[PDB]
Amino acid sequence: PIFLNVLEAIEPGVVCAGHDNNQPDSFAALLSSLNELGERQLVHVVKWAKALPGFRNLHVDDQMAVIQYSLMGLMVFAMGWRSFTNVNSAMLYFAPDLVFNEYRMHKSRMYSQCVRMRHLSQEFGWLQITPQEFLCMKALLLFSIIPVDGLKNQKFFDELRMNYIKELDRIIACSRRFYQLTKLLDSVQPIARELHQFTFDLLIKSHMVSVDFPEMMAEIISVQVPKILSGKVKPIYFHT
Ligand SMILES: C[C@](O)(CS(=O)(=O)c1ccc(F)cc1)C(=O)Nc1ccc(C#N)c(C(F)(F)F)c1
Repeated sequence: PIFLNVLEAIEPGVVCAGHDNNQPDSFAALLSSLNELGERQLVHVVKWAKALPGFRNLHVDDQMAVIQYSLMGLMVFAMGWRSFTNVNSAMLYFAPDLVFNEYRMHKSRMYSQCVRMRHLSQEFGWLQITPQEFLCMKALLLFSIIPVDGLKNQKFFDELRMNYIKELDRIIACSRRFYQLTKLLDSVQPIARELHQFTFDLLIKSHMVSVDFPEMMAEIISVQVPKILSGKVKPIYFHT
């Protein structure tokens, strides 16, 4: 199992947010730590992605664009999984120092999005998703959102996507399963778009609510995320 060996080997380790758990859950505090956490996870997602089989086949500009467009979905999917295996989806395990209970979910003003994510997290139990299926599905999420007008070398992207779908189909090797797993993958995207909308809004009013964005995250939110929210960049859904 060469392919699964590689996915297992490259899987990021623990990322902490740096959150002060002695201060009171304030909107500004929770969100400033979520933004810092997003930057810390991006650093790891970049190194992960670049070690993936075949990823370096993509044009270099397309490499970074694909990582940026898919970052939210990747983080959501992985956090659903951490939640499942750590706390059985009782709470959202964003990081070991940033675990959300209902109260946090309300205080962050992301309650509706958090309930979806915990629902996704519960799915990993309701479907009995294996670690190996989780890893294949996560690698496919990286190849699941692109500009409607295509990437710079779109044939190379299509080839990669095709092969990652095949690897997922093998690991399954039943048609029920593939249907379920592709439906679960599709369910990530509406959640990512809700988070994207929330994040962009927060950046625009960030001065007046006293939330800090790291530079890298501010640049992505102002350059890349609007392309998604304006419909230039859209997810690849399996269904509908
Ligand atoms: C609100 C925000 O802080 C915005 S952000 O992280 O700056 C961000 C900005 C741009 C993106 F394309 C994705 C994420 C955020 O979504 N953070 C965040 C951090 C960690 C994790 C995890 N795990 C998640 C979530 F995906 F799980 F929601 C979300």
